[PDB]
Amino acid sequence: SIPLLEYAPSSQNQRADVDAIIWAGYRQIFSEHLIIKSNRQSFLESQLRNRAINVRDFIRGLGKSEVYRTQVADLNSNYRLVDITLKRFLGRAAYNQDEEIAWSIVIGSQGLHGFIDALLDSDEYRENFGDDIVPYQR
Amino acid sequence: TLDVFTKVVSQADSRGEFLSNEQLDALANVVKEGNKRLDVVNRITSNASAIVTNAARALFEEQPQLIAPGGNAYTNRRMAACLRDMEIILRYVTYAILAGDASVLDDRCLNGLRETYQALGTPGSSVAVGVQKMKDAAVGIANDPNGITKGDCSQLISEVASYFDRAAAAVG
Amino acid sequence: TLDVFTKVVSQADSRGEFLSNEQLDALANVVKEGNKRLDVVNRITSNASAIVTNAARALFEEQPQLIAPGGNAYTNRRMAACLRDMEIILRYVTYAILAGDASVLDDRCLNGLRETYQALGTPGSSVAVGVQKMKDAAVGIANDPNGITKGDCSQLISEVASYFDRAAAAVG
Amino acid sequence: MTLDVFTKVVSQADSRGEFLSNEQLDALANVVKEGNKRLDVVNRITSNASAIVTNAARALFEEQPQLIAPGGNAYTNRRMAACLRDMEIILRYVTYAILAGDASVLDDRCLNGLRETYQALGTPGSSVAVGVQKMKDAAVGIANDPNGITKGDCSQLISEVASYFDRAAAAVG
Amino acid sequence: VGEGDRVYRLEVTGIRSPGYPSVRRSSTVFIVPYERLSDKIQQVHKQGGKIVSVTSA
Amino acid sequence: VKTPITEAIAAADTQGRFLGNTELQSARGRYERAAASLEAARGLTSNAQRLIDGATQAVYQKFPYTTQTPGPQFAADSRGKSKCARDVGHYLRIITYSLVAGGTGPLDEYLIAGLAEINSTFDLSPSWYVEALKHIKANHGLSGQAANEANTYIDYAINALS
Amino acid sequence: VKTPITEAIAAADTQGRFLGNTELQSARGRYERAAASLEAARGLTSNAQRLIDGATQAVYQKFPYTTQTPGPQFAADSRGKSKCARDVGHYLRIITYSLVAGGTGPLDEYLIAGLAEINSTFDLSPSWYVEALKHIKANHGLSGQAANEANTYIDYAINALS
Amino acid sequence: VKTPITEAIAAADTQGRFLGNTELQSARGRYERAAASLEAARGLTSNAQRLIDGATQAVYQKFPYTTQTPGPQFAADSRGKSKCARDVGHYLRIITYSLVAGGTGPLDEYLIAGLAEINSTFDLSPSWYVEALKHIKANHGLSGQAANEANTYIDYAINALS
Amino acid sequence: VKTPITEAIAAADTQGRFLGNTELQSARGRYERAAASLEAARGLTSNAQRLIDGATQAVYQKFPYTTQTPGPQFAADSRGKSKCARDVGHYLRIITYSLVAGGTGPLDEYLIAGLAEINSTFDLSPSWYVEALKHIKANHGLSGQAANEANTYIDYAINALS
Ligand SMILES: CCC1=C(C)/C(=C/C2=NC(=C\c3[nH]c(/C=C4\NC(=O)[C@H](C)[C@H]4CC)c(C)c3CCC(=O)O)/C(CCC(=O)O)=C2C)NC1=O
Ligand SMILES: CCC1=C(C)/C(=C/C2=NC(=C\c3[nH]c(/C=C4\NC(=O)[C@H](C)[C@H]4CC)c(C)c3CCC(=O)O)/C(CCC(=O)O)=C2C)NC1=O
Ligand SMILES: CCC1=C(C)/C(=C/C2=NC(=C\c3[nH]c(/C=C4\NC(=O)[C@H](C)[C@H]4CC)c(C)c3CCC(=O)O)/C(CCC(=O)O)=C2C)NC1=O
Ligand SMILES: CCC1=C(C)/C(=C/C2=NC(=C\c3[nH]c(/C=C4\NC(=O)[C@H](C)[C@H]4CC)c(C)c3CCC(=O)O)/C(CCC(=O)O)=C2C)NC1=O
Ligand SMILES: CCC1=C(C)/C(=C/C2=NC(=C\c3[nH]c(/C=C4\NC(=O)[C@H](C)[C@H]4CC)c(C)c3CCC(=O)O)/C(CCC(=O)O)=C2C)NC1=O
Ligand SMILES: CCC1=C(C)/C(=C/C2=NC(=C\c3[nH]c(/C=C4\NC(=O)[C@H](C)[C@H]4CC)c(C)c3CCC(=O)O)/C(CCC(=O)O)=C2C)NC1=O
Ligand SMILES: CCC1=C(C)/C(=C/C2=NC(=C\c3[nH]c(/C=C4\NC(=O)[C@H](C)[C@H]4CC)c(C)c3CCC(=O)O)/C(CCC(=O)O)=C2C)NC1=O
Ligand SMILES: CCC1=C(C)/C(=C/C2=NC(=C\c3[nH]c(/C=C4\NC(=O)[C@H](C)[C@H]4CC)c(C)c3CCC(=O)O)/C(CCC(=O)O)=C2C)NC1=O
Ligand SMILES: CCC1=C(C)/C(=C/C2=NC(=C\c3[nH]c(/C=C4\NC(=O)[C@H](C)[C@H]4CC)c(C)c3CCC(=O)O)/C(CCC(=O)O)=C2C)NC1=O
Ligand SMILES: CCC1=C(C)/C(=C/C2=NC(=C\c3[nH]c(/C=C4\NC(=O)[C@H](C)[C@H]4CC)c(C)c3CCC(=O)O)/C(CCC(=O)O)=C2C)NC1=O
Ligand SMILES: CCC1=C(C)/C(=C/C2=NC(=C\c3[nH]c(/C=C4\NC(=O)[C@H](C)[C@H]4CC)c(C)c3CCC(=O)O)/C(CCC(=O)O)=C2C)NC1=O
Repeated sequence: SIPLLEYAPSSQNQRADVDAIIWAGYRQIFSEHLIIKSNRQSFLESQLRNRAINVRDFIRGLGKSEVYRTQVADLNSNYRLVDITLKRFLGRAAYNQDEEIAWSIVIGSQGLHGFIDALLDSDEYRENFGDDIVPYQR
Repeated sequence: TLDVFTKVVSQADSRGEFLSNEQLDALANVVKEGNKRLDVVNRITSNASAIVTNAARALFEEQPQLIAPGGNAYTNRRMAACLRDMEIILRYVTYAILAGDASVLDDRCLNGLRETYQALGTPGSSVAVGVQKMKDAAVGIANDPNGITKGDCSQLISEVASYFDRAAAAVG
Repeated sequence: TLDVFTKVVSQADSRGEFLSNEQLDALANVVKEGNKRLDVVNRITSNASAIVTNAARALFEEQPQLIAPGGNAYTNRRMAACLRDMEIILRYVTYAILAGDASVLDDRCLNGLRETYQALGTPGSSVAVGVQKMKDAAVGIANDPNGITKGDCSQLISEVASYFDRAAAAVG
Repeated sequence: MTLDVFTKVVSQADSRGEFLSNEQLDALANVVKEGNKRLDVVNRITSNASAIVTNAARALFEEQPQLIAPGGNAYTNRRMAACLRDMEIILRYVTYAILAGDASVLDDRCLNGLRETYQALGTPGSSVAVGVQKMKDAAVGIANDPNGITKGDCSQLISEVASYFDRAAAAVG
Repeated sequence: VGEGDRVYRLEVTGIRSPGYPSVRRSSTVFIVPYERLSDKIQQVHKQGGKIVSVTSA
Repeated sequence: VKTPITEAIAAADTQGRFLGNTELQSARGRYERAAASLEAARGLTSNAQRLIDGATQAVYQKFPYTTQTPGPQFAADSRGKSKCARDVGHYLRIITYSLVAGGTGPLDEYLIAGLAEINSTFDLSPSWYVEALKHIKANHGLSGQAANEANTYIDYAINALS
Repeated sequence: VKTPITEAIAAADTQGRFLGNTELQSARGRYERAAASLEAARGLTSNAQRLIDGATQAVYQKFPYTTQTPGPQFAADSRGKSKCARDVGHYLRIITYSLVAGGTGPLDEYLIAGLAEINSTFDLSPSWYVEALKHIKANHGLSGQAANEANTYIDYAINALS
Repeated sequence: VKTPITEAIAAADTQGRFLGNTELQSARGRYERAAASLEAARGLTSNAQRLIDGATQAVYQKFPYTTQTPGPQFAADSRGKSKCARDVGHYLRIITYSLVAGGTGPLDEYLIAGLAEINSTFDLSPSWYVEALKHIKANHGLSGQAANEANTYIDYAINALS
Repeated sequence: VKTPITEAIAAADTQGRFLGNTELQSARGRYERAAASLEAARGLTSNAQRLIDGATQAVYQKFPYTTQTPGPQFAADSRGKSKCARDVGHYLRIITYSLVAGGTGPLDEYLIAGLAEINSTFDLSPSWYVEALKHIKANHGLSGQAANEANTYIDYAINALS
């Protein structure tokens, strides 16, 4: 509800095909080992092949997936999770330490699911990657 | 996220033995006292919004420079900031009494709390004067018997107040 | 996502009246018949993987060109494709028996499934020959008179089989 | 897209590829001359912006009273806050149109796909334009009243302030 | 990815943006559910494409 | 919409797995409270007309200026008092709706969603409605565990008001 | 990790709201079944050593080649039979763990997570372990509703195997 | 924070380009407007003490029950009346702050941000503060174009209240 | 019996005159008092089993000798404790009677007439029921409105015992 507190941004340097795309989405978020056998979801794979669900929409499911929550959300601290969340979708470590902290309080109020939805909504994130393109390092 | 049921599994996995019979007699008392635990939880959440402002009638009246010009609770967004997360203490303390173990609370609510509270500039010690004022009002509601069958939930009252004392220790 | 409890609310909201006493006597039978739903539901999910391959062999043994070279179940990811969503029929039929109303079934297996099955080129009618073979095995397990206690599950069995017939009608 | 009075007389002048004529500059000189009135007038709409919406909602719902009665699409409370969430967005973009002076910023937001959602959702589309007219009856009543302001004819702005509401009612109904 | 099944199909005509990298194909449908439809129509209009049809599903 | 049977589904659906015993545990648990929750629905439906006019004249007691001040928002003339029993009578409907659903869903979707937006625009102070609901939770005459049951959802509407 | 008390928390935490009666109702259901679930834990813990060697010699019956073929994977060597009672004895631990937790969580996190990766690499056929678990669910000697209780989680490990 | 000089910067910064002549025009506008805006600041600062006690006794007129009803929230005893002149005296500060800034920024960041959250919790009805601000905009005695200048920001706080 | 309706009747009877406006104003004082009182009786009838369990256990903890001393008058045997819940179960009827009647009529006619007459004979100490009613006075759960009217009848019975 309330507008985000203004945080300073540190200067940064950064500032078969179908099957591969699914793997790429999985790879950035799960770092290879996590996909395993259990983490993979049949419905998400079907939607991409089906194309009913957009890639931007596809990632949200992975971000909000139960397997992801147990592995990262539960174990890690809220502040760490905000920093942790940034690498996979944004692809960039947060420039300002204070900014990361500001994000964490918001994450707690809306939950893990709430924070992920917010990242997609932000103008910088959509513009940087695009709906069609899988998230990549910046 | 751990429990009373799951934490007595997790150390029992680390030693790799079957669960003993006196651990199951321990958990049988946890089930037995479960009904009492549920009743206490519902009274806190039903009086959840009434606690926070009644703590804010004393959190700001006792240290009155905080809302006076200059204090960190002065302007209106800043004032709504220490009601947006005065309740998050109650949002996770009630999760701790539900789970029955403070491991849920430690991971999110207090893990990074004492670091932001010197990065922002807010008085960290001026939080734990009023979280104690929440505990004085929380155990007053949870113990009072109104339209309830007589029962003894004293053990919960002391370790309900232990969750507030853990909530005040890692901020101060 | 609707229920038996929530759908008798939703039409009662559209007429804007209080819930009548004979609707509450109807829901009191739903709570009374509630235990039976769980027993039926747990037996299906515990034999969930055993149904699909047993249902599956008949599905391919009766129409044997499908796995023979040329059919749409021929190659190996194509074969794993009609086991990756033979179970999704069981994934949502078990959601329908849990909710007690087929309104959660018709958004996932019945909504756009007949559209993909034409564009894809996979036969649509060759699904509903084997979803009937699932229903022949599902109500055989749910109605088996083994263990628990003898009771009347006939009402549940007939409208458990009604969910499979709705699952076969919108594909064929 | 976003156009103006200043920029639209550029954009057709680019399509013909000629220099701007002197009678177009005499036209724009009247726009600068009549320009000050629009700002003062438009400040009156935004200062009475929240007072218009509920006073339109004292008649948008009182005239068609089944809408908030059980069954109507303005019945429950988030549904009711939904037609105050975007009753003001009409005023949010009509005031952008009077500021720009041309309705080309109005037709991308309130007029573009609005008639498509209003049959996808199930809301009565014609029951919007009964009350956007009730906004226009209150908007030009405030913008014309001369209170503590020097008096000059404001007729050109008022007639075509009401033309923006009529365009806002035509593409919904 | 919508808490409930309330999905409306959207058809945009002509999307102007960086046209090779950002929007490689215009005139395509976007399948957004009920919760973000407020947000989605503001996203389309920022590029400048106009909606044709909005069909539920 | 939010229901313990629904919450078992939407948890297991986002995980793409079947119904485990952990989703299926709740359904068994729900029936036992649903047996005492339907007791609370008949207690409010039968005493419905006593409770509405018991409430809308209790709010006139603590706020006597609401019948005196001439405003569209205030209940000065008969049209406000006609909209008085409509609004307070809408509350006992949704409270009885969330009783038989077992969850706060119908309360969350019909009543309290966007309530801060509407009370700011029409200047309806939320201190009025919380005074009526305190009269309902003390005068429904319900007893036993069913008296606890209506007392949660009334108090849940109280906290969402303030 | 997955528990009906945890599933009430993680549902209510991602919404950012308090514990409603719908999360609280779920907890109530768990207790009725947790009284009969701890009955199933003592039935397996007391008969633990009979059930392991009852199982690891039942799999040798249906698969006699597993004690004969010389391979690292095979249990024909004593070292395999030492790793036989380790592996099957690991199963009864996690089954008893998921009994007292009430959910499939400890079964989901300790046993079946990544089981398709490990059985492909070491060539351990999953038809072996499902044959031992069918021996356990028929020979635990449990009765009543507790006999249903162990029978779900054993069969839940069966479906995750295949 | 929101200022016409700031709004020229944040528009040109997100594009990554220099200050064009279009960014400059917004800044140019402020100087002519800002000459008449500082006229409105001295008109409110010099008449500050007349306007506060002129306002906090005008709200007691239209709402006589606010001095009579005993509650922490109401201004029954002297402690409420001490917090009366604090709160209404806070409004004339931020109105004078947003006058000299030229934008609504200090009004947007100090006063109205999260005002719906605070007035619901402490039950302060926003109809009280809008009655004081109507007294200020009619009794400041300002004339000319400066009388228009204070009249926007007062009315901007009115719309954010309701 | 005594009722402020019949108090107006029996007063006008002895003078032999019609019901003037003197006796008529005593009626509407009884009428609008019932709204508070009727609710005040509903708070006791719903909590019937709570208070007679609460007051009986409060007597034993206050006077620990009354459970141990051998005698018919005491509560050593089972039929004493059976006569314990009968007596305080008989008090709560008349309080609900005298709240509904709106006067001290049923307290006069059914309880306190000859109440000090019997307690000298059966050596029942009146301070037993003083502490019994004082538990009901603190634990009835009704606050304000009818409860204040309701409480007086508890205190009117205490002064009749002493
Ligand atoms: C807005 C604040 C800001 C700054 C300043 C910034 C700088 C920045 N400078 C970079 C590289 C670089 N910067 C230079 C700069 C220089 N070489 C010289 O000899 C000169 C002394 C000097 C410039 C005056 C060079 C040569 C590279 C490329 C180095 C390499 O690739 O090895 C890079 C990595 C590549 C890239 O441009 O993305 C970043 C991010 N980023 C920011 O966000
Ligand atoms: C889930 C557990 C959790 C908690 C509790 C938490 C607190 C927390 N409070 C913060 C700020 C704040 N905290 C407060 C609270 C206070 N300051 C005062 O003046 C009062 C004395 C006191 C309240 C009693 C305020 C007013 C801010 C905003 C300060 C700023 O923006 O600089 C911040 C940094 C910015 C933010 O995102 O909002 C965090 C991370 N974060 C967490 O993840
Ligand atoms: C999740 C929804 C839910 C709730 C809320 C719930 C509460 C609940 N509390 C109960 C009992 C009880 N609850 C209490 C609690 C207390 N007594 C005191 O004097 C203490 C101050 C306080 C604890 C601090 C007591 C003493 C009992 C007696 C019966 C028992 O042991 O369960 C029971 C027993 C069965 C019944 O009352 O019908 C219920 C239902 N059950 C549910 O299904
Ligand atoms: C009779 C034996 C048989 C079966 C079983 C069969 C199934 C089957 N389902 C397919 C596709 C599919 N099936 C689904 C189904 C779903 N996805 C979801 O997320 C929903 C929950 C669910 C419907 C409720 C989808 C989405 C596709 C994508 C491809 C297509 O449109 O066909 C395809 C396309 C070709 C392939 O996969 O190789 C096959 C083979 N084909 C056969 O010959
Ligand atoms: C063959 C036809 C048939 C069926 C289907 C049947 C089921 C059945 N399940 C019962 C009980 C029950 N069934 C369950 C099952 C469960 N509860 C949960 O929460 C779990 C998730 C789930 C197991 C996974 C429970 C808990 C009971 C309680 C009573 C008992 O122990 O039998 C009973 C007891 C008698 C009755 O309900 O009237 C019946 C009849 N009886 C029959 O004659
Ligand atoms: C900026 C251009 C723009 C507009 C206007 C817009 C409107 C819009 N109106 C919506 C719903 C709605 N809008 C209304 C409006 C009304 N109900 C009535 O009876 C009245 C006639 C009317 C209010 C004056 C209602 C009731 C809904 C919700 C209906 C439902 O969900 O069942 C939704 C659905 C989801 C959401 O709001 O987030 C959108 C996206 N979106 C846009 O991008
Ligand atoms: C009731 C019908 C009516 C209207 C609408 C009206 C407006 C109006 N505004 C005027 C002036 C003006 N109006 C403004 C207003 C503003 N300038 C800014 O930059 C600010 C943003 C804004 C105030 C927020 C200004 C600055 C002037 C300059 C002349 C003057 O002081 O009157 C004048 C002076 C005479 C003229 O322009 O011919 C008129 C006529 N007169 C009427 O009879
Ligand atoms: C590899 C497959 C592929 C193609 C081909 C492709 C083409 C392509 N050309 C575009 C635009 C355009 N393409 C043209 C092309 C021409 N106009 C003329 O008059 C000439 C005769 C002609 C060049 C010879 C123009 C003028 C535009 C801009 C249209 C506009 O801005 O409205 C756009 C969108 C606007 C943009 O971002 O620039 C696309 C997607 N995109 C793809 O992904
Ligand atoms: C289904 C659940 C539901 C409820 C309860 C509800 C209430 C509700 N009451 C309203 C107005 C109102 N509400 C009241 C009621 C009161 N004001 C008083 O003076 C009394 C103190 C009090 C009654 C006891 C009145 C008189 C109005 C008209 C106020 C106005 O028009 O400004 C409004 C705004 C205008 C409207 O459509 O009529 C809503 C949305 N809406 C809902 O969707
Ligand atoms: C805590 C839960 C848990 C279990 C149960 C588990 C089993 C497990 N058993 C393994 C191998 C093995 N498993 C067996 C067991 C058998 N093979 C046979 O021939 C018999 C039929 C059968 C026993 C009845 C043997 C003999 C090996 C060694 C095979 C090899 O080294 O290739 C391996 C791979 C290598 C290893 O670390 O030892 C795993 C991961 N791991 C786990 O984390
Ligand atoms: C810097 C901008 C700023 C303002 C203006 C502000 C107001 C403000 N006034 C408050 C209370 C109050 N506000 C008032 C004022 C009034 N009540 C009445 O009865 C009168 C009608 C009215 C004055 C005309 C009173 C009496 C209280 C104390 C109420 C209570 O303690 O419950 C509170 C909550 C408790 C507090 O800290 O004192 C805030 C946050 N806070 C801010 O940060």
